[PDB]
Amino acid sequence: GAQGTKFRISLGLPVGAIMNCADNSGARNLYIIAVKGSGSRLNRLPAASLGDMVMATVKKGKPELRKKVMPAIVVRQAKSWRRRDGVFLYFEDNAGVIANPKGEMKGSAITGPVGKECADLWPRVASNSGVVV
Amino acid sequence: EPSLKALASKYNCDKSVCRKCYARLPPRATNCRKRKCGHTNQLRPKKKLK
Amino acid sequence: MKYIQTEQQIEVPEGVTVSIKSRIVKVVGPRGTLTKNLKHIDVTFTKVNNQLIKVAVHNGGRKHVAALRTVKSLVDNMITGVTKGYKYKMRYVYAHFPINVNIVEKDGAKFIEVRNFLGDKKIRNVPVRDGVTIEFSTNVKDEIVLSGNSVEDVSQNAADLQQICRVRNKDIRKFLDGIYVSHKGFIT
RNA sequence: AGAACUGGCGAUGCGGGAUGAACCGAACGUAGAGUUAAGGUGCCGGAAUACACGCUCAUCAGACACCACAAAAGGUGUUAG
RNA sequence: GCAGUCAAGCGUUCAUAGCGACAUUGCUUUUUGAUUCUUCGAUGUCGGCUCUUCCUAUCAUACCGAAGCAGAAUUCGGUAAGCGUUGGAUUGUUCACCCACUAAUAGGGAACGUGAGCUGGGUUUAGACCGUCGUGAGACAGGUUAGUUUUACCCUACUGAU
Ligand SMILES: [Mg+2]
Ligand SMILES: [Mg+2]
Ligand SMILES: [Mg+2]
Ligand SMILES: [Mg+2]
Ligand SMILES: [Mg+2]
Ligand SMILES: [Mg+2]
Ligand SMILES: [Mg+2]
Ligand SMILES: [Mg+2]
Ligand SMILES: [Mg+2]
Ligand SMILES: [Mg+2]
Ligand SMILES: [Mg+2]
Ligand SMILES: [Mg+2]
Ligand SMILES: [Mg+2]
Ligand SMILES: [Zn+2]
Repeated sequence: GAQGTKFRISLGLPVGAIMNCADNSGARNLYIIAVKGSGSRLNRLPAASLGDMVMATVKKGKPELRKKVMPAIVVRQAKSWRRRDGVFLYFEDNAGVIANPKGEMKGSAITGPVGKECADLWPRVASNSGVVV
Repeated sequence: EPSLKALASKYNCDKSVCRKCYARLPPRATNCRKRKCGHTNQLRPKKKLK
Repeated sequence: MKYIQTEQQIEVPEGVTVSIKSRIVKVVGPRGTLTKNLKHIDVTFTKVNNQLIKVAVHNGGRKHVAALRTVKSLVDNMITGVTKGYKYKMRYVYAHFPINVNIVEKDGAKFIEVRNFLGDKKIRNVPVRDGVTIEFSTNVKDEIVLSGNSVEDVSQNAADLQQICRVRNKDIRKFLDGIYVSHKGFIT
């Protein structure tokens, strides 16, 4: 349930990447298995960027969240990308938050900064985020 | 609007249908005008709305 | 079976003059003049008097003879077109969204616009052919009248208006909305 | 795949079937002239764009034995009965 | 494997919206057989990888017809091969089977395309082990492990260059 569109951002999280869990749902990391809205090309790995919704599995954390597939939203990206104002920027790590298909967050708090692109696209992430960029 | 509904019915509802190519045909037609089915004479009325 | 001779008769009123030469037909009447090119049928026109004209086919098959009666009908339609004219009436049919029809001018082309067809935001434009006049009848709700001397010009102009208002991706038996020809007659 | 009778190919060129061991015509010394076979005579291509009565219009017409394919079932297309 | 004809019946009523028994006519060479014409003074043999083009019996996209088509969703059919038809776990696999994304994850041909293009996991030399069989040497369209992949400077084709 994206609330608008998003200008293209450099992809840095292909399938198989592991990112930190930025919420308090009890999970510690997220293992990306798919990207929503990705295209098709032979041998090309689906990849995600800031603000994308992915399908992920929890590898470390509460056992009730393990061994299952759940949606997730990327909120920080270590790969540098260029904004339309001419600025190249990047974060120190890759992080995500567990969400349902409608975009509602499973947790209730977010630790660390959140990208501006993600906050605008997902209103629920913006509500639980403390500092944007 | 029975008068206006009847007027629109003769163009949209009162038709025949070819059983081989689904072509829309006049209600009094005996053969289909299409060459794909060989001008077959197997026709059925167009089904009415409920 | 190659009939030896097949004949048809064409009647002419008092005020109408007909000039035929090399299968070119011009009909002049009180309401104007019409011209038709018929150099694709191979018929022979002959004049009996000022009130009767005959057209015949010699040594013609079933298919060739069938076109002889068509020639008579086309010439007869021209004769009454310049004497009585043709008048086609259409009615607006809709369930919920009213249909707004108005005449507009675009670079001197005399178009006619249809607005709010099934709530569509798109504007539908239909050109108005030469010799065809469009009026909106009084004391009858949602009626448009097309008049002219040529029956083909009036009929095709009305047909274009009907096809421009066809429903897509819906059950046409339920969504009976559009503009349909309701009466065919003469101006007089 | 296996038999019967005959004619062939194999052992065989020549004219014809565009092309082909077996089909059609015809079997062979070296030449000239005449006439034909099977097959052909719009142009390629030698030879009537000959004559005569009909049939056929196909938005995948049809066009010659062996032979290089088409059926059941249908059409108020057209023709005759 | 794919497509027709006929219509007893199914479909609340109603043969033919969508289906359809008993019968019957075909098409295809992407299955497997039948045959043994070509090659045993040798046409490199499974699959994958890479890359081009072709077929339509059309999965998606464009425009339409039909419905037991109210809407939404779906189903049947037409013109259409222009344009696309994927990422992974197990298996040498073709095949198969799940996970997931997607407008969609359609089926096929090109010497069952493609080894002087690769790769060599499998099959199918010689080493070795096991089970059953054999007195034995040994056998097994049973399992298991280790096992050399050669040459283009010629002609043509193609790509560029005089
Ligand atoms: Mg011998
Ligand atoms: Mg031949
Ligand atoms: Mg000559
Ligand atoms: Mg033999
Ligand atoms: Mg070779
Ligand atoms: Mg060799
Ligand atoms: Mg091969
Ligand atoms: Mg090799
Ligand atoms: Mg090769
Ligand atoms: Mg080679
Ligand atoms: Mg090996
Ligand atoms: Mg060995
Ligand atoms: Mg080597
Ligand atoms: Zn039909």
